[PDB]
Amino acid sequence: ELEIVWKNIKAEARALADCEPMLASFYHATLLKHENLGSALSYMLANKLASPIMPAIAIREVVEEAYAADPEMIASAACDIQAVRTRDPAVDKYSTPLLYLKGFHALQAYRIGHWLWNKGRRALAIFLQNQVSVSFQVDIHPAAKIGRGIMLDHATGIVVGETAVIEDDVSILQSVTLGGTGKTSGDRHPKIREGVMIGAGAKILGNIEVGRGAKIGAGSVVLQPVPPHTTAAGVPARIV
Amino acid sequence: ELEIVWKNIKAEARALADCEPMLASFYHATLLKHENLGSALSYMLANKLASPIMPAIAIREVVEEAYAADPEMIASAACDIQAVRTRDPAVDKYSTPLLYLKGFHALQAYRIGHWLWNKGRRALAIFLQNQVSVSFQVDIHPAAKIGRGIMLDHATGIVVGETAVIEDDVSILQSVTLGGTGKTSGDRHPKIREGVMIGAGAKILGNIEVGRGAKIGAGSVVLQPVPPHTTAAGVPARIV
Amino acid sequence: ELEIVWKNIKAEARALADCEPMLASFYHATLLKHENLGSALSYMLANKLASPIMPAIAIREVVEEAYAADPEMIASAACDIQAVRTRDPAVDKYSTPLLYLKGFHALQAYRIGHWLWNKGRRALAIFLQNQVSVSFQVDIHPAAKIGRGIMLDHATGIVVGETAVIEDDVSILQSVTLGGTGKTSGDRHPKIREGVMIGAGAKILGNIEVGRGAKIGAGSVVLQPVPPHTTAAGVPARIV
Amino acid sequence: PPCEELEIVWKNIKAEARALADCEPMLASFYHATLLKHENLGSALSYMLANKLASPIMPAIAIREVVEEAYAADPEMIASAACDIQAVRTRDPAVDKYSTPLLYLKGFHALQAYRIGHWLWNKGRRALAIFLQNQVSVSFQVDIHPAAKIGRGIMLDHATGIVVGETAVIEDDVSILQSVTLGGTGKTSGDRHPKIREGVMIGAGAKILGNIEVGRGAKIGAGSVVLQPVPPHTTAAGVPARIV
Amino acid sequence: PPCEELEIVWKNIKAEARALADCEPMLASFYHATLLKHENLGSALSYMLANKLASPIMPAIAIREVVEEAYAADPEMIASAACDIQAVRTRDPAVDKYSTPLLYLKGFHALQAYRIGHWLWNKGRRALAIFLQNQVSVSFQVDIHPAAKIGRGIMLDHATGIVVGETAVIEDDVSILQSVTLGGTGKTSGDRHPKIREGVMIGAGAKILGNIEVGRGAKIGAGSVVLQPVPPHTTAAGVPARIV
Amino acid sequence: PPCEELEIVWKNIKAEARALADCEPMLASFYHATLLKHENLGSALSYMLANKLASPIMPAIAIREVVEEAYAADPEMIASAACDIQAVRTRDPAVDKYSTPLLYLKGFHALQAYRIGHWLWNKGRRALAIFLQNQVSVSFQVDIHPAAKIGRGIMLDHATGIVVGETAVIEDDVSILQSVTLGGTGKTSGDRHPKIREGVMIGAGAKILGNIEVGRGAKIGAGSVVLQPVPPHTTAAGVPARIV
Ligand SMILES: CC(C)(COP(=O)(O)OP(=O)(O)OC[C@H]1O[C@@H](n2cnc3c(N)ncnc32)[C@H](O)[C@@H]1OP(=O)(O)O)[C@@H](O)C(=O)NCCC(=O)NCCS
Ligand SMILES: CC(C)(COP(=O)(O)OP(=O)(O)OC[C@H]1O[C@@H](n2cnc3c(N)ncnc32)[C@H](O)[C@@H]1OP(=O)(O)O)[C@@H](O)C(=O)NCCC(=O)NCCS
Ligand SMILES: CC(C)(COP(=O)(O)OP(=O)(O)OC[C@H]1O[C@@H](n2cnc3c(N)ncnc32)[C@H](O)[C@@H]1OP(=O)(O)O)[C@@H](O)C(=O)NCCC(=O)NCCS
Ligand SMILES: CC(C)(COP(=O)(O)OP(=O)(O)OC[C@H]1O[C@@H](n2cnc3c(N)ncnc32)[C@H](O)[C@@H]1OP(=O)(O)O)[C@@H](O)C(=O)NCCC(=O)NCCS
Ligand SMILES: CC(C)(COP(=O)(O)OP(=O)(O)OC[C@H]1O[C@@H](n2cnc3c(N)ncnc32)[C@H](O)[C@@H]1OP(=O)(O)O)[C@@H](O)C(=O)NCCC(=O)NCCS
Ligand SMILES: CC(C)(COP(=O)(O)OP(=O)(O)OC[C@H]1O[C@@H](n2cnc3c(N)ncnc32)[C@H](O)[C@@H]1OP(=O)(O)O)[C@@H](O)C(=O)NCCC(=O)NCCS
Repeated sequence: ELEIVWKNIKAEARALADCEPMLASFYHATLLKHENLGSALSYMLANKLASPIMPAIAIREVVEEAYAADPEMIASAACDIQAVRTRDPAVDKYSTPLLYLKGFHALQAYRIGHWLWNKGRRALAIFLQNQVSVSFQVDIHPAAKIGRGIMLDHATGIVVGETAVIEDDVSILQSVTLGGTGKTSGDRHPKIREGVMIGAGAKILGNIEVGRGAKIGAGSVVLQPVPPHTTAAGVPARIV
Repeated sequence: ELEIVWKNIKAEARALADCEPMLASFYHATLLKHENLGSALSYMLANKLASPIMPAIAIREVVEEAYAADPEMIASAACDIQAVRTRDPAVDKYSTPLLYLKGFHALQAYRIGHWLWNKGRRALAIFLQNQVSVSFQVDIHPAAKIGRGIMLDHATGIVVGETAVIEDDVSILQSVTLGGTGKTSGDRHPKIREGVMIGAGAKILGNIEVGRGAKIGAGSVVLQPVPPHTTAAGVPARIV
Repeated sequence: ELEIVWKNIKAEARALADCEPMLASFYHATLLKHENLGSALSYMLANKLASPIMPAIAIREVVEEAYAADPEMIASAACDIQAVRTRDPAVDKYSTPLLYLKGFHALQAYRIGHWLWNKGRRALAIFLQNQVSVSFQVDIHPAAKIGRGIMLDHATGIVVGETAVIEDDVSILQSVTLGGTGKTSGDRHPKIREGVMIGAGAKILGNIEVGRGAKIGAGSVVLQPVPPHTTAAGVPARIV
Repeated sequence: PPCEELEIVWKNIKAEARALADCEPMLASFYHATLLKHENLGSALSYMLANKLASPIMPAIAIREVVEEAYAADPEMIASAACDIQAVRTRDPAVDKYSTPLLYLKGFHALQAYRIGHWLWNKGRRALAIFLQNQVSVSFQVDIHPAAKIGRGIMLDHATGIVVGETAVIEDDVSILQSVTLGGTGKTSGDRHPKIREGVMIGAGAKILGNIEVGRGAKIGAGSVVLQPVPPHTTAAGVPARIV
Repeated sequence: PPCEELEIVWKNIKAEARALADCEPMLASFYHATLLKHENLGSALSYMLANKLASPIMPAIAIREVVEEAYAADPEMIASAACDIQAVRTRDPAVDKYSTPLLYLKGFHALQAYRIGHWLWNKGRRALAIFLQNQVSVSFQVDIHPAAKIGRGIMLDHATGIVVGETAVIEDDVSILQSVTLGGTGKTSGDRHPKIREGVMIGAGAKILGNIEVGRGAKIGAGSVVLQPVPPHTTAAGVPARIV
Repeated sequence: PPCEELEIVWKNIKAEARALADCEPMLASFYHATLLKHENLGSALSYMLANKLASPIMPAIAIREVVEEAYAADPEMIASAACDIQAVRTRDPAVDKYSTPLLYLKGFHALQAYRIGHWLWNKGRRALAIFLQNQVSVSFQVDIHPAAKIGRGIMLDHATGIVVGETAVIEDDVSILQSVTLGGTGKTSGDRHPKIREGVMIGAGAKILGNIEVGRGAKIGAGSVVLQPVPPHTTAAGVPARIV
């Protein structure tokens, strides 16, 4: 499931190097000279999170440290790759999210932040949170809880709050907010449940819920819970 | 029409250098020491698309190669400059889009991607597509088809799909999606027609159409076609 | 009020350095080795606005020049820090906006642009305007007029026009447009008044007004004025 | 001749590049961008100088324009470069490829950079010539005043420490090693620097001082301090140098 | 021995690092990233070489893989480095910390960079060895052909201008100063560079030319041009050098 | 005097800058940012050092604070710099503008960088002084231990290869060329480096070894190895040097 995603990635690379020599050595460094996904992702993230304050080479040690202490972060990433390839038809390659998709990079960055937050290294997770915000336009609070098989497609704009929850197999799109409402300190953010699909510009406020296999439509503002397998829409959101 | 836009640009530059000496040599390098627009644009794009993987100097050869094989990309750009200057009143100078406007830079980048896609160099057009996505927050699939006299104003957020079409003299604004809907592989993206104007946060889904001289209002979600010279609005969109 | 914000910032720093040694010398350079906020902000902005065309060290002289000729820009910034800390609960530290929040950085950048615009150095303010647009996804025209105690939370997407006005103690959020409407050259942009709160994706068009203690809801398009202490919503906006 | 070298050299570099790309994948794109995507030496050289001279003050993209202006105005600079490449290939036993100077050797780069600066100097663009001379000094540790007159088929391996003064002459086919100084006594102004004639070999650490001539085909011993003229086809060595 | 040095040195560097971090807050994160976050010298060395050899063509992250591959394949390179560090500490009176070579001294960096290039050269990855040799030349002003054979406990302070040819030998415990040339006469090909035996001290500016031997424990005077063999436990000085 | 030089020099640099900006548009903003936007030499010098010493570990913006702290604490460093500029202008026949040292010459930059490091060294901030010394070595190829005592009106053209040891003294108005070594014999510790008195001219490649004195107004021949004291107003040349 993993080793199988990787094998594919390596294959695509070999063929990609053969037909675009301007990026050959990019493909070779990022993919072809790694043994597994853990390696390629560490390399990729290090470059994506690089700054004057922390160069790639120092970030890589942190990502490797996280992946060593929680190997499942690599499995989650594999599922997030499988996801975007089947769900996005414009994506016709496993390598593509790993190489190029800022939603994917932002997502995996978040997991690093999540691991750091939970260990107690909060100061650094906040630096990383805002790094990803400026680099990739995705502002996920690392205290948030996010599962596997997730897709953030065209991700420019996404925001997700401290107490929020997203569960396996969700698909989000641009400008999607999983926000607060007004006043209620403590818990205050959505609990998006399995297999959901949120559309463009979808604001979704308060400590509510969106149950299984649902559908938020583009433009929607969602103040009221959505039951399993339903479909909400409009401003505010009401079932259709 | 072209030579006339350029002449203006050069003039503005001379006066800009004279009254802001901190940017004089910027103006001199970007504009004043070029003979024509082709040159200035190649320079400008090279810098805008620069990365560790491909520095300005290597990108410039690709843009020059494209402009040599299709000189009309330069004419399109001239019309996209004329456009933004007359349509945006905050823009009081021809040089401004060329120098500073990320919608303009993103647009011209797309044309390079479009030329590469069509020639068969898909691997590189995808790298460029996502480059522009991270650099400028505009995610235009290069297989899309876009015409001349276009304005992308304040462009932070724009997304446009593989099968989409935009035609001469359109004006788009921030957060505008020309997206898909749900399920229908093959053709699935809007055909925006001549002289249209799309407003802020305008989601527009499916393989529909928006005819001539139309008007999408800010916030609109557009599932249903709009006839020529009409005006849609709201969630969903209905004529007013 | 100021000296008190600073004292806090310095304290947080000392403790932050002690528990995250990877950023110690970052904290030390940005904060701990400054005497006051003016200094720390000059340092911070210089780094944030740095480009090949203008490195940090040359930008810092401009920011210092502005802060010398208008010391109140520092007081405004202090109030914008106090603001975000009390209003955002995820923010539990005074240092955080100064260090990390792109809405805050963008805001203070704008003030520099505003000072330059008003002095007559328009060419440079436009360079800075678009710098901030690409760096931080906030596109505030510098001719706009913005007061103190402002918060731009998760700011990815904000746009604000030439003739616009925002007054003390406002809170804006992502994707918020304070835009024009159609045709009316001269004055054409909102006058947001004291203590207002604008929500996610809130488009707000024309030379209208939003009076005191108001509330624009997420997703709202606002064509019609809002009286003091009201609350608007939906597409278009009508009181509730 | 120089113009025939233009093509024999480029031909060879291109071939080398294909084989290099196949055998070293980490550099494949480097070899492609610098060499394989170009159709002549001039285009590769401008590419290479631009990256090598790049700085925050003046980036590659901008330097390339300057370098290409100069090549258009005086394409003998490219033919000289061809001869300089040929010189390194045949004379330095450690260099077995034509590409090596062009890609790697700082002496070769400094040498071609001096050519751009000399062209600028004679066009009256002295402010820029001085900027580039000192850039070259810092980046490659070769210091050549742009008013110096230097010919072709020059080998500057391994160039670290070379200093060449304003009024020095170096003619075709000279080989200079590290730490050569072509300078003044300290006593005069105006014409005060040596005149090195052709085919001269100058050994490491040699200091040649004054407006003195070193005649064709002579050899200067490593470590020498040469204060008097050196006849043609002669070896001078010592501190100060005697004819040996 | 080398393997015991691996640990005695690292132990000391770590201690030094804690004290350095406390006393200089502007560098605290530098010391933390380079030294304190690592558990052995090898891991610190790869970190340090990667940053030092980094370029647009090949960034730190990528070089580290190469360096770590080489260390896995031949960990004696790390033990040599340990000895080289020890050498600098005990021999250069201006160096009072083990960390100083590792952090700062370009001679030490060039030396360990040559080791990576030599390993690559003997694996047949010559294109990359040449890229790195010339990188080292530009960044640190030391030029060592990767086919040279160099041992351990080598001090290259203060290394600017050192040139070492393809067929040179430098054995353990040699001390070389600035502007040393280990080169050819100009007359031969093939085996043509000096053989420096152990414990030899070579003074600044010395040129040692030809396939000649300098015997164990000898001393070469600054400024010397050595053309003839130098017996063990002997001092040679002059231009050309005589046994003094 | 030094303080009068502060103003006569700056006056001239500003004038030069206006004329340079007008005649070379590619550098106009460079000249504006470095020179025209400043009101005194100190402010320009800190600007220039900060860019020149910048690195990933420590960027311009941060170095400028350090440099400005030092200038506030001891403004004689700026007056020395003024004298050093004046020295280059009058003594190097190739330099015809006051701006040239400040903008371009690495010897001048290394020299002022040593001043910052020396100030740090005497304040007990040695970790940072060593970081900067070795930065200076790599960037400008001048190696000056920060404990060295160096005065003013010093010309270090064209500085590549200069090495100056911990216990060396160089007094006012000394002129040093490339590849000068002010070092030890190898035999002693503690006080072991030369004492160069004022107005001394040291020629290229000279090695001056031991705690020996070179007396005021003497001249050291290029290539020399000086092992014995040199009386005032005397010329020493040779390997080893004799009074000539
Ligand atoms: C709502 C959506 C998810 C499909 O849900 P569905 O369960 O198939 O619903 P249907 O398409 O059958 O639509 C049913 C009703 O809801 C309406 N509707 C559909 N999408 C809507 C939206 N975004 N907002 C408001 N109403 C909507 C339809 O017009 C129809 O109304 P009617 O019955 O009164 O005429 C889909 O329309 C959508 O919005 N997808 C978003 C994908 C996206 O974000 N794309 C961006 C491009 S990358
Ligand atoms: C719709 C728009 C394009 C103007 O169209 P128009 O053909 O002139 O329509 P009108 O202004 O006459 O408005 C007609 C009706 O539509 C409504 N309407 C206008 N804009 C609307 C919007 N964005 N959403 C929903 N309804 C809207 C009006 O309130 C009016 O309603 P009523 O007759 O029931 O009272 C304009 O209002 C708009 O939205 N422009 C967007 C520009 C933008 O994106 N600016 C961002 C700043 S950079
Ligand atoms: C509107 C808002 C500001 C609260 O205002 P309020 O004065 O407390 O109004 P209430 O919550 O009492 O809601 C009153 C009515 O307006 C409706 N309403 C609330 N928010 C709305 C929105 N964004 N759009 C449309 N209608 C909305 C409610 O459903 C209710 O309708 P009903 O009475 O017909 O059932 C709040 O709902 C909101 O939108 N906050 C935005 C915060 C944000 O942008 N968060 C992003 C996360 S960082
Ligand atoms: C001078 C040199 C070129 C040889 O020239 P040559 O004409 O072949 O001279 P010969 O070898 O016959 O030597 C002639 C005499 O000069 C002496 N001599 C040779 N080279 C000398 C030098 N560099 N300095 C001083 N004396 C030297 C010899 O000892 C001999 O003296 P003798 O007649 O008293 O025995 C060679 O010795 C040399 O200096 N090569 C420099 C190579 C170099 O700089 N670097 C390559 C390494 S990167
Ligand atoms: C050669 C050297 C190592 C000393 O070796 P030694 O065996 O102790 O020699 P001595 O000092 O006894 O000197 C012996 C003779 O050689 C001469 N001599 C010493 N060093 C010499 C040199 N470098 N060049 C020429 N002659 C030299 C002495 O004048 C003396 O001559 P004499 O017998 O006619 O009086 C030392 O002089 C030297 O050259 N050190 C180099 C240090 C250096 O390069 N740099 C450190 C600064 S970064
Ligand atoms: C030594 C020097 C400064 C001249 O000093 P001077 O007092 O004018 O000496 P003179 O020229 O009268 O020469 C005196 C004797 O010393 C010899 N001599 C001069 N310079 C010498 C040197 N560098 N090495 C060895 N011998 C030298 C002369 O051959 C002469 O010998 P003689 O009496 O047997 O004929 C000059 O020759 C010199 O070395 N200048 C260095 C310039 C430099 O390093 N670089 C500039 C280029 S970047």
